[PDB]
Amino acid sequence: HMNSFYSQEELKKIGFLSVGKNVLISKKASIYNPGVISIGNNVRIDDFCILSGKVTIGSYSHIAAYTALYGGEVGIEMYDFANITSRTIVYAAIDDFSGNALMGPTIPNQYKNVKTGKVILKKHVIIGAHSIIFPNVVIGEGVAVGAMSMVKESLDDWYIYVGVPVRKIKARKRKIVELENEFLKSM
Amino acid sequence: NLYFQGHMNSFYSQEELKKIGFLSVGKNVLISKKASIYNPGVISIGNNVRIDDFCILSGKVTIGSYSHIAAYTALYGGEVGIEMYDFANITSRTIVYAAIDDFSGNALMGPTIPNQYKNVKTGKVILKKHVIIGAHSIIFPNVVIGEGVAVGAMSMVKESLDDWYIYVGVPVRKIKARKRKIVELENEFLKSM
Amino acid sequence: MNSFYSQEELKKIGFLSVGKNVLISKKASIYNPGVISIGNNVRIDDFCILSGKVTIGSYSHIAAYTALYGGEVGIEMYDFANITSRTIVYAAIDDFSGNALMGPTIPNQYKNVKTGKVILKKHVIIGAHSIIFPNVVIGEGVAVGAMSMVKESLDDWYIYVGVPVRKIKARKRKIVELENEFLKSMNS
Ligand SMILES: CC(C)(COP(=O)(O)OP(=O)(O)OC[C@H]1O[C@@H](n2cnc3c(N)ncnc32)[C@H](O)[C@@H]1OP(=O)(O)O)[C@@H](O)C(=O)NCCC(=O)NCCS
Ligand SMILES: CC(C)(COP(=O)(O)OP(=O)(O)OC[C@H]1O[C@@H](n2cnc3c(N)ncnc32)[C@H](O)[C@@H]1OP(=O)(O)O)[C@@H](O)C(=O)NCCC(=O)NCCS
Ligand SMILES: CC(C)(COP(=O)(O)OP(=O)(O)OC[C@H]1O[C@@H](n2cnc3c(N)ncnc32)[C@H](O)[C@@H]1OP(=O)(O)O)[C@@H](O)C(=O)NCCC(=O)NCCS
Ligand SMILES: Cc1cn([C@H]2C[C@H](O)[C@@H](COP(=O)(O)OP(=O)(O)O)O2)c(=O)[nH]c1=O
Ligand SMILES: Cc1cn([C@H]2C[C@H](O)[C@@H](COP(=O)(O)OP(=O)(O)O)O2)c(=O)[nH]c1=O
Ligand SMILES: Cc1cn([C@H]2C[C@H](O)[C@@H](COP(=O)(O)OP(=O)(O)O)O2)c(=O)[nH]c1=O
Ligand SMILES: [Cl-]
Repeated sequence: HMNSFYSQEELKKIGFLSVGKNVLISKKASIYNPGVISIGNNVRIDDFCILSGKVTIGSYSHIAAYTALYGGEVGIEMYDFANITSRTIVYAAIDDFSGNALMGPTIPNQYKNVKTGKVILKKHVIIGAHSIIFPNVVIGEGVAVGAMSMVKESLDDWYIYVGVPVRKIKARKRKIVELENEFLKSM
Repeated sequence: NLYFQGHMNSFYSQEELKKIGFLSVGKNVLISKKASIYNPGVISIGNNVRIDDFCILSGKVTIGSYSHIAAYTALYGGEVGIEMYDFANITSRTIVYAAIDDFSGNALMGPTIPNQYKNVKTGKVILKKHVIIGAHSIIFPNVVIGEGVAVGAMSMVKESLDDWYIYVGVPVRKIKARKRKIVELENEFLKSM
Repeated sequence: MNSFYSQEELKKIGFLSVGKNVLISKKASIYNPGVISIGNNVRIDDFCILSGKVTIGSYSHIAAYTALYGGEVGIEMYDFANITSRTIVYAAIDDFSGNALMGPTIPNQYKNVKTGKVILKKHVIIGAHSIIFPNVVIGEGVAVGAMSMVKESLDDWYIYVGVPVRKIKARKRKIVELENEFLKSMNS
């Protein structure tokens, strides 16, 4: 009733590819194939998140509650100061919706048409709540995507995007870069 | 170590499945221990089914065979029921309701209020063969989703949908026909068993 | 059958206050119950998160997956308010503009958190998969539809839909007549 996080002790026992310092992971999150999951320093991952398969997170990042990172074999990577708000999904693989293929994990590979590609969230990216990020996209440096937004293509740096599928609505301010430097100085 | 630490998968053993009390459960059935199943005596499931973490199945729910019910998905079947036919699949974080309250302001609402004061709209939800429901979608009561229909991510379905079309939006609109190459694939895949 | 805590388990949780016929999932998360007040006849379902200052009245259903982050300012729901599944209510959020660093991994002085009490008045219903931002008063009798986003207070007795929401029709007031009927039948 205070917090649900693993102790540093139990964290070491999960078997992550790598795990940094001050990492707070919820016991109510699911972690599958931790040997291909790498986490930097100062990371928080909240209840009912799912990390599955190849996932790489840097430093100063919050993965809020209910968020699913399906990294598959090609991987999802987040850079430093990226953050994901609650209930987001990031897929590195998805089934073909068109009608040209059978679908999903109960069906063999030879009948499906899985679309796959590494997803990267560059530095300072923020993903708004209830959003969905499709495979093989780079979310540009300093990009913000609004709540309930859907991204199927890579996003140009330093813009704010909204909607389903997203469209660009205004520049993201770049004062956070100064703040990053100021913050890192003080440390 | 990994398997027993809970970091390979979360599914019940087949021994455990039997102890849950499903009306009917098939072979090769993988259900997360982190899903919630309420009133398993009215729930039945065919063969080759996977139901992921944090799903909820409550009340009358019938799933056939070769179906994935992805993580966070809730199926509230109540007394009227939700049925999915074979090769139907539902992506993450979908909700299907066989009953909802009246939003108009003409009735009181939800499970803390007695029924005489409510005006619950109920009706069976059927997803026919090869239906795919994209992530973060909502299906409302008394809806038939026709054979081969695809609903896009973040879509809301309040009416029955025509077979073999793709629909998107809130509420959904028809955008293009679904291809039917899958009808061949099904035949070819079953023909090698 | 059901996942609710017993009366005995509820009292071990430590709520600032908790009423009778309160049905709370064991698979929900409650953080800082010390600042959480709940009235009578309340149901909170699987995979809910209530964290920080949250006050709920009576005759309210918080459906599954719903997160209420009250932080320090608080979230408050008045009687007969209800929240359908997978809603988020935030009493604080980060500045998205690019003028401020973001989130719990960063000290306050580099961030620009907007904070303010969120209030849902009597007979409010929030449709599934919706988001309510800080410092919003949802007026008495408001319905917001599924997949709504609400960034600003909403006028009483209207139905709103969309992202961000727009007012589409009046909500009917018969529900107040039913409220008084129901309450009357329960006192005599
Ligand atoms: C994206 C966002 C930052 C934009 O807010 P803003 O800069 O104040 O912009 P506005 O509210 O003026 O909207 C500008 C345009 O975008 C639309 N819009 C804003 N947010 C949108 C969204 N999430 N989806 C679709 N459209 C949206 C507005 O309707 C407006 O459209 P118009 O020009 O056609 O009128 C904000 O709406 C948002 O989505 N924040 C998400 C917060 C969150 O998820 N937080 C959780 C973690 S701390
Ligand atoms: C529905 C879907 C298949 C359509 O993709 P597509 O056939 O490539 O079509 P496009 O991307 O060209 O979109 C066609 C139109 O529909 C709109 N659209 C596409 N997807 C939409 C959605 N999910 N919601 C609302 N509108 C959508 C597009 O904006 C475009 O509109 P326009 O005609 O006004 O320009 C795809 O966008 C989608 O939603 N896939 C869901 C995948 C998923 O949820 N997967 C889970 C894991 S396996
Ligand atoms: C909001 C709601 C009550 C409106 O239903 P309705 O009064 O029957 O109205 P309609 O279906 O005619 O829609 C009116 C307009 O709103 C739009 N609309 C309806 N619901 C919408 C929604 N959730 N988001 C965005 N637009 C919506 C319609 O497209 C229509 O637009 P138009 O006039 O431009 O054609 C209903 O659509 C809804 O969202 N219900 C949510 C139920 C739920 O969440 N339940 C779970 C717990 S019991
Ligand atoms: C959301 C969440 C919170 N908590 C605990 C740890 C947090 O320090 C505390 C408050 O979190 P939260 O309510 O998100 O507030 P803040 O944004 O101010 O950190 O509750 C968890 O343990 N797991 C969770 O999933
Ligand atoms: C999503 C999820 C995965 N898993 C485990 C078992 C899966 O075989 C493994 C990977 O699943 P997933 O990451 O969905 O990959 P794929 O689409 O390739 O099957 O993770 C669970 O146990 N429960 C879950 O809810
Ligand atoms: C959704 C849910 C149901 N249940 C149990 C108790 C409920 O009475 C039962 C059926 O609930 P539900 O399917 O929500 O139906 P209704 O609206 O008719 O109450 O399942 C839980 O214990 N926790 C849950 O989160
Ligand atoms: Cl969710």
